Amino acid sequence: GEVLHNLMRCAIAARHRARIMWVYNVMRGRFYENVVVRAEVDLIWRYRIAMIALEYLLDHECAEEAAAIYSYLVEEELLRCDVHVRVGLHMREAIAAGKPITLNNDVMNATSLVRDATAVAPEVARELQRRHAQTLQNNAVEAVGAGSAPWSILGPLTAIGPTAEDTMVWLQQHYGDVDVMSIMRWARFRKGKDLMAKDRPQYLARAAAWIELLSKRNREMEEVPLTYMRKSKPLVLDTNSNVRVAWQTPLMRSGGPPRLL
Amino acid sequence: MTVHGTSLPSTYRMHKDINKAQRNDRKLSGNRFKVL
Amino acid sequence: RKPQNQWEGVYYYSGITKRQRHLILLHRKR
Amino acid sequence: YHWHYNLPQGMERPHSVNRTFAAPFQSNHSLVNKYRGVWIEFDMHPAFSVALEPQLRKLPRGRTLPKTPAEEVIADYTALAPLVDDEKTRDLWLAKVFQHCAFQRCGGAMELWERYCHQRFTAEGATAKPPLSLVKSVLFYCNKTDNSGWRALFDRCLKDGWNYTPLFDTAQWSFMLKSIGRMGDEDGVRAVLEEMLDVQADLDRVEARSVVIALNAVTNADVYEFVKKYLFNFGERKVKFLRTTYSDLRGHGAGKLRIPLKENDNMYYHVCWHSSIRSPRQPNAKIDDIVKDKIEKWKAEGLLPEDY
Amino acid sequence: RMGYIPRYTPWEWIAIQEADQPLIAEQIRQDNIGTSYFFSLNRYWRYKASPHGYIRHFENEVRDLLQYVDGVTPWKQAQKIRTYWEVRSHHPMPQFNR
Amino acid sequence: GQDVPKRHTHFVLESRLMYEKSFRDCWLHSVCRAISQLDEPLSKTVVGTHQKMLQRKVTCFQYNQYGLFKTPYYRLANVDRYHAVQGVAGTREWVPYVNVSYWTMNKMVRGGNLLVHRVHYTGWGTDSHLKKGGWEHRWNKVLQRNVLQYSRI
Amino acid sequence: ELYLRSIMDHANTPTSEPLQSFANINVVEKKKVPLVLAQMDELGVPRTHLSRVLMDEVEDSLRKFQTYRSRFYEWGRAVKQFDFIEFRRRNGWLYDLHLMKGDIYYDDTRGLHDRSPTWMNEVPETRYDRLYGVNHPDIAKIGIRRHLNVEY
RNA sequence: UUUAUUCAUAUAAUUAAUAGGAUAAUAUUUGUAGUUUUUGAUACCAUGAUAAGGAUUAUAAAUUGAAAGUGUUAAUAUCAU
Repeated sequence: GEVLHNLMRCAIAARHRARIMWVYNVMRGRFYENVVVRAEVDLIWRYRIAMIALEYLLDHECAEEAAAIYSYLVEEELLRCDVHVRVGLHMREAIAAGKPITLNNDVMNATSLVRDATAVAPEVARELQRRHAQTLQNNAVEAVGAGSAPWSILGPLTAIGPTAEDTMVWLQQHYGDVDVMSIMRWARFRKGKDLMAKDRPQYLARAAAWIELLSKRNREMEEVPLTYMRKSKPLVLDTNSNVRVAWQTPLMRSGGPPRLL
Repeated sequence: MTVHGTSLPSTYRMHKDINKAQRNDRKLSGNRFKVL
Repeated sequence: RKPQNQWEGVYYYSGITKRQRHLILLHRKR
Repeated sequence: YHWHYNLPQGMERPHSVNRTFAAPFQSNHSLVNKYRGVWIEFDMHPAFSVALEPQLRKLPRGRTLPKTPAEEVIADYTALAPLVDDEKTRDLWLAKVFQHCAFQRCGGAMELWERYCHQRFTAEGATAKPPLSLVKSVLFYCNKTDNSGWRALFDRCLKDGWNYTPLFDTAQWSFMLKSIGRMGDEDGVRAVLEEMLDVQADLDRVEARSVVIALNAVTNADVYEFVKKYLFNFGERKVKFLRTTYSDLRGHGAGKLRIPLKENDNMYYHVCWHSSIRSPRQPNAKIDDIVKDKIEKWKAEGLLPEDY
Repeated sequence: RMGYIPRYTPWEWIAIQEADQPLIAEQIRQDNIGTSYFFSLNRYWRYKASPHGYIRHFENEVRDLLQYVDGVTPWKQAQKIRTYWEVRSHHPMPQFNR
Repeated sequence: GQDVPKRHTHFVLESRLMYEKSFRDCWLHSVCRAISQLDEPLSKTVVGTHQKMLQRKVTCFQYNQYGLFKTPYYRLANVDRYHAVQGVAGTREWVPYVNVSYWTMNKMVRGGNLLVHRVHYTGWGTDSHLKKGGWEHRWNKVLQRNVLQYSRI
Repeated sequence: ELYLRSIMDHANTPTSEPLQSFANINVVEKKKVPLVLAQMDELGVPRTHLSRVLMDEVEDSLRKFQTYRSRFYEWGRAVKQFDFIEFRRRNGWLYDLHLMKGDIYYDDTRGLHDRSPTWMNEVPETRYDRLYGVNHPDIAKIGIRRHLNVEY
């Protein structure tokens, strides 16, 4: 785990995305090294390697590689693993004291990470809504060529309710394909620096960018309006094989008879 | 051992053992007289 | 000497056992 | 006889031999990268691993065996484990303690089974099912210290019981048969070998010193007839290697074993007979009726006279 | 036809001769990192970059040989080896011009 | 028959073992000779008494190797493998490519085992370098192909 | 996933133009699999993100068509070849497909014998040896000595 | 008178047979299976070399270049089931 961790750190320092995916792929291993040799990477080291790789790939807008690493973290159920390391350090201190230890939901909710993320989450939702509104307005401007189009009149995002529970509702019903709270917990620290306590708009921009990258529904709702491709038929008097009679919408030409399919 | 299934010392031993009766049985003593 | 065949490939192992195929089928069923 | 040089030197016919015959890989040497041990599958939740990290440090991890004495490890589990309020965490902790006491051969670690796990798994019809990591570790422990407590646990792993025998390793059966041959249980050899045959285990890839030790302890007549029919289940490469291993472990290489073998000549000659066989060459009532009328005939004829 | 030999091997026979033999994995020769300037010529001894040809290409081997020779040989043995003029000095007329 | 008597097989196998011992010992013997017979300083680091002590120590190491192959290659490079006739390398009693004697080469010509082309016995064959300059020019051409076409690094 | 499944679907496709006279032809397209996987190592596509069934087919085609340099130095030893022959002889009923059962474009009138001197260059050794008695009335035309015409 | 080879007289050398190891779904393995191991038929076949004599073609001044094929007697000699 430590050798592959230093390999991944070398790949971050060299900015080599293909070598990042290579170190991640040799971390995942095959049937030979895992079952026959019985030499596989521990879960904590796998989480550390996948987390620093996912952090770099989300920081530099690599959607497919970060989607693959996020699907690995979903498949291995490592979305709440940093909270597990924090709870484990607290339980190690408690068992060094002599107190009994357990793992429940409120034990994980009592950590500073989950409380801080739940406190910040309305600011993240407002940042996401503002950034999507600016993106939709830019799409409607560029659909014409700069005035505005009717594209940005009614977008796919609804308004946020004036409640933190309504904020969690809005983030779960508009970005529910990804775990929003785990992404906001991962985006908190940057190279050891706590961005959530020191640089607030930088942390909001980072968390909004990571949520917009990892979510597939955000990728499907932020699409540029394209022109309508019309069908065509061959000519009756065949002059060219490239010249075709185009199918015209009644919006383009008014009047005439109502047409069939 | 692959093609023939045995080796040459074992082959010589098998060849000596397959014909043990008609190699030597007696010393064939006596004298043969002329009968005409 | 009798000539060796130059259009006959070198004999090499490319395959799995019956047990390995059965264990693959069993693990995929699981 | 040959091919002339003014003839066109084309290929006569293509040969598809590797695609007609797909051969599995078979070398005489064993695999250099295999684990050659019993794997436990430590599957701890990643919060108790950070919590019990100074305690799991002195325990055997993946391909690592620390030199911690076992009296410190049992003392760590006796005090610290009731503090942990998780059932699967304490069971996987004791699987590493049983594994650590097996590698150091501390015979007093079976009291940890009676303390924690016996009353809820193996006492008076317990409905609970132990984890596979725990049963693998205690069966590896009882075989390494030659403990007689393997028998009650192995009977629980059958199809009526826990059904953990299809999940057993080939090295799990290798350390199993070596201990039963050392203790000399004739019924324990037969009940394991019937189970390996029923579960479709890799009979050819069992350790050869493990088979010849378990076969050496066969002395009873009814189990000796079982070994005769069972020895055909091995391959021809295996059964010729069992003869060379049995002859060496009773001959010059008898110092490889910790305890020397006992003199079983009826199994030595039968293994030597069976290995030569698999290798290539290099009406009492009606019959007794007939005997009585013949003696009746010779007395009437006078061939068997009376007293003179 | 009665004696037809083709001067071009057919596509089926080429395909059969190709499908029977495997590929060598190092023929792909892909490279994207660069050259290991420090480690690749100093790897493990069984798989090491073995020099070939002249003695100028054997840098580490000459060093290891000189270190081993200085290790095993005592100096009290190496004192006894004399040159030719050290033996010729005992001659009554050791030196004259050619 | 059968192929050749077994004493000649033992002799050819001892020649092959002498070749293998030459491959074993040549690098070590050449480094020991080139250190021990040098009068110039080896380096800036090792000078004076250290160089003379190192030369005496490597001479003591070189003399202590019982069985070191210092025999030149041309002393036993005329061994035939099929027959027991001993030829001389450099004369017409030996051919260098198939490495047999003149007698064995004539028997393998008359037997048809080799594929050799007969040419006139007073010409230079077909090689343009051989017709140009003789044996020395083809010698230099093999040298030019093997070594001197490469820019050393 | 889609490209390797298209490769495995094409390689398992039987053909009907040679009518399976010697073997299956399309299996050689599995030789494309060790190439494209290397392309994945250039594309940053992790090969562990493949399904288990497709990974079984890819490891099948890899053990059929891939070798390394260290195996290529040892794969032709006579021990392994004769073990292959012995394993085909002993149990070939388990693994066998059959046991289950000037410029020419400006040339039009070619100029022949253009006084190119063949006596400046040297080709003097053109000697040939013909058999004795080609037109002799006592020597027969047909004979076993006609076999002397093919000997070089 | 010294030396390259030759010759004299002192010598060393001796035996037999295989064994697959990284990136391969699991055999730990190789002083093991070999002992009375192989190097053992120089003969009286009818070979082949030597010397010797014959005939055919040039009616062109062109070409770098007018040169090539086909038959008989004596003596010597013949070591392979």
